[PDB]
Amino acid sequence: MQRDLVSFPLSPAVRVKLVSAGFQTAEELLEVKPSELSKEVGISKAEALETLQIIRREKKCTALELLEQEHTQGFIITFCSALDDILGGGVPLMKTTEICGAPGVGKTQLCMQLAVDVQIPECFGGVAGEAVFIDTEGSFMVDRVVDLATACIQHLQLIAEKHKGEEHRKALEDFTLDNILSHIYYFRCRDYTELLAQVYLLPDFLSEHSKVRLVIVDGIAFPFRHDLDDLSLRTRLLNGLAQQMISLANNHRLAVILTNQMTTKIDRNQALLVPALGESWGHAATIRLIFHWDRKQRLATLYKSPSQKECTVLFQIKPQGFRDT
Amino acid sequence: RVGLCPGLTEEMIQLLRSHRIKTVVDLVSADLEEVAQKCGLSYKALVALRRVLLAQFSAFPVNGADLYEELKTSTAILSTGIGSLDKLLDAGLYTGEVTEIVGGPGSGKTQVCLCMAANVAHGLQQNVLYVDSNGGLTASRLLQLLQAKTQDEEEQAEALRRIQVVHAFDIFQMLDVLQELRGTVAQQVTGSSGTVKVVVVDSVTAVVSPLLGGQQREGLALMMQLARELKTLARDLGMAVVVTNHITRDRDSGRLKPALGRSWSFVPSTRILLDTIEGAGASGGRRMACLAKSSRQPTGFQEMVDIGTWG
Amino acid sequence: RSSLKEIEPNLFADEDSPVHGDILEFHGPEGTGKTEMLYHLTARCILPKSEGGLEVEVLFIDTDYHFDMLRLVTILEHRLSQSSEEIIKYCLGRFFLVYCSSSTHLLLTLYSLESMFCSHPSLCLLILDSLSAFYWIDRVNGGESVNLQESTLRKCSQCLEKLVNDYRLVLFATTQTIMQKADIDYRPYLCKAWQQLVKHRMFFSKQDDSQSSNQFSLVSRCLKSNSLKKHFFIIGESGVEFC
Ligand SMILES: Nc1ncnc2c1ncn2[C@@H]1O[C@H](COP(=O)(O)OP(=O)(O)OP(=O)(O)O)[C@@H](O)[C@H]1O
Ligand SMILES: Nc1ncnc2c1ncn2[C@@H]1O[C@H](COP(=O)(O)OP(=O)(O)OP(=O)(O)O)[C@@H](O)[C@H]1O
Ligand SMILES: Nc1ncnc2c1ncn2[C@@H]1O[C@H](COP(=O)(O)OP(=O)(O)O)[C@@H](O)[C@H]1O
Ligand SMILES: [Mg+2]
Ligand SMILES: [Mg+2]
Ligand SMILES: [Mg+2]
Repeated sequence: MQRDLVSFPLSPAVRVKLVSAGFQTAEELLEVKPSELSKEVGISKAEALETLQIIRREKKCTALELLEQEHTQGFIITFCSALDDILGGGVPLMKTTEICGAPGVGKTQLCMQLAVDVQIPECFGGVAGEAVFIDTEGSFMVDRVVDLATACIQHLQLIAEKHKGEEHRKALEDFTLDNILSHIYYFRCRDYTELLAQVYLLPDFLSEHSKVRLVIVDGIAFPFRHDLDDLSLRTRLLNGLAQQMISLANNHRLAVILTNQMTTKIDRNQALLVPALGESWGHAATIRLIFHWDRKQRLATLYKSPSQKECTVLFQIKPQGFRDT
Repeated sequence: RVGLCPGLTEEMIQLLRSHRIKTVVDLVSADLEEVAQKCGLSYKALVALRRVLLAQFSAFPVNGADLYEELKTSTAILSTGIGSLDKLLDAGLYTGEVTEIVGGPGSGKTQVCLCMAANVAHGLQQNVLYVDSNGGLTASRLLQLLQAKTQDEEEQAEALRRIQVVHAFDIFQMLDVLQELRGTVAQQVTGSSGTVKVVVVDSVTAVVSPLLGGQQREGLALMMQLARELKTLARDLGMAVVVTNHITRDRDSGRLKPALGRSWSFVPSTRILLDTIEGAGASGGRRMACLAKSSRQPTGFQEMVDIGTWG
Repeated sequence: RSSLKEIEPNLFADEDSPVHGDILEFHGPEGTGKTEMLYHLTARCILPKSEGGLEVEVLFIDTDYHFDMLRLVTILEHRLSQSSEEIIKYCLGRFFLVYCSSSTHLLLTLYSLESMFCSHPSLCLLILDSLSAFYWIDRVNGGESVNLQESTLRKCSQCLEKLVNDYRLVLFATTQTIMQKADIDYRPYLCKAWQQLVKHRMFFSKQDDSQSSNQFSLVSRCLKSNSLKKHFFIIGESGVEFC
């Protein structure tokens, strides 16, 4: 029944003033006039109003409703059947997904493919949403996106022609290149301060645009791996960013995609490739995927997942984009 | 203040404020004869007032045999649904204490918590509250776990309806949720079908790590407040509290230790450490269990668990 | 009426005068046998005289909510030659437990316990567990002024010293190692009055090597004579056993 003042987000000065005055429990100030509170404590009336508003600020969902919501919300297909099968159907919403790999392995291609695929009409099993792309490396080329969108449009047209329905034609009436290109929002961040500022501004942007279903941040290692010698500050910023991203994904029913880099771990006179940014960063994401070359093929490994089992599949990059075999 | 306890009037309160008496401790930490000379109040009323105030605002002791008999029929042991862990934990974990599970990424803390929640919701048919702070809870995994224990659809739905899900992504939301649960349980004493028996906090580290660092001290105070809330929930209401923590290696010694620091090291009453079996022989499911801390068993015993066989 | 040597001839091999008020202190990291030592002292103190006890009552104050009645009952039944429920009930009839939730709560509990202490004459031992349970919250609540970070601890220390002086009791306290210092590791951080109230000091440690554990180190340091002693002991199903 008793709530302590320490658990409330107050400034240290007003809190220590209240403690020194003699107030210990939250309910003790619920029956004190703000003018008398200001007189006895010594704070201003604005401070009393603010603290009274703050103190009076702090539903019931079961696993069945959560399961129903999970079934209603779809997945984002990657046009790679093996990856979808090992992921459980595709990239899940309300979860944070991370992709790691060596340079030139295909992370940006996957990001572009997901940005295109998030807009597939629900008649074909898609989600019919929009995407937000945040670029911290300048590797976003519009021509590649145009190629991927054209390939996806051709694939859907062929499927609709084979099925020979009526709903499919109506759905594909508005699935043109112009709409696909116009439903992708682009941001460019040239520093980690800019990245933090954009991530801060994200919630209002998503409130304005309620049809967004995917948020991509292509590159978090680059802004944080140069000209940053205080590693404690780096870890604090990374933890805050991860918490903000998972909160955003849960609150707005999105899918968050992050791309990382690989570094070399030197032990027993042997070199192994491991994800960068330390060990504590491994707990941040919900699903972790690792891309690597074996001999000449590209492999995708489900390194971590709370719902599926570790596996390994084969993929390749075509002129049409992310594919299989 | 008026209404705090009987026998207090506003005139007396203002008169006491006139002579530098403000709070209960100030009135109690005083003298009867010394104080009753600056203003000359009623002599024998002050001692009665202090006795009343001590009666309301002080805890009382209990004889050993009484609470021995009470806890004889009150403490319960809840099986985790895994035989090896039950044997390691001596047939399960007791209510009225805090349990902690530590390990690196992919150790299996979420899997253990999910198996416990499913077993308690189905095997014992009691309510479970799940607090999630990193998005690691999925209903599909719970359904898969339940499908290995029963085949009745209505039974599965009834079991699923007994698990409550709460999302908290910062420390203040978690504290508010815990205080709301405390108030709800306090108001729900008369009822017996619906009271929560097990509380799971998916990750306490995910909400305390951003507050730790620099030369400040607010993070330590907030995490101590969280620990006090968890201890109150576990002990006062006779519940079972399970939390998970991250693992860290000491730089100066190269020894694995729990995160959140030495101050947090004192909080749990029982700790379990999970690990991977040297890579080889642990390609999946095969995990290494240990008893890092306990109060009823010697420390160091090791067992074997398999996540793949639980589903 | 109370003799310190009889309480523990192993650790207290030097103190033989009839105790009429003393303050002791335990210190160390987590999982080093402080609470097991407290359990052993309580078992030695509450057992019947026929089985090798002291037949006097014990008061316990719990602050970190880490008391386990099952362990105490198991230790009592293992130390007894014959196990019977009624004898366990008689033994536990002279044991009391109190819970405190905050510094003010503990202060008022101390301000209230003298009624029982005058009521019950057979009390001879007093235990306070986790005296450093509320340090960070008090420090943060006190701002930058040191005197505002120390008032409640000052009042509690004054009340404790008054009680132990008045009623001729023995106090056992426990603190936690929270901060290091830039072979004994000890960085004092408590109230000045509490620091000056201590008479004996004991440090706890655990063997780093995993020889199935079963080895704990204790360093006894008495400020009266500056005598440093090292003790070795083991903990089993029957309690603690000195090597
Ligand atoms: N259905 C399943 N069948 C087999 N193994 C599974 C299944 N679901 C999950 N796993 C295993 O669970 C492991 C991850 O466990 P879990 O999600 O409990 O980790 P964690 O310790 O909570 O991690 P984090 O610190 O990232 O939150 C995976 O490596 C995978 O092998
Ligand atoms: N039945 C038993 N047999 C052997 N050892 C036991 C038994 N029960 C408990 N222990 C030992 O007790 C130790 C913990 O002791 P204890 O609970 O007194 O710790 P502590 O030093 O008071 O720490 P903290 O105050 O942080 O809990 C464990 O390391 C464990 O090996
Ligand atoms: N238009 C295209 N047609 C065929 N293959 C391409 C085309 N564009 C890029 N690729 C291949 O896809 C890969 C892209 O990798 P990239 O997305 O840069 O990975 P990363 O961002 O991790 O370096 C390159 O190795 C390249 O060979
Ligand atoms: Mg790239
Ligand atoms: Mg997890
Ligand atoms: Mg202990």
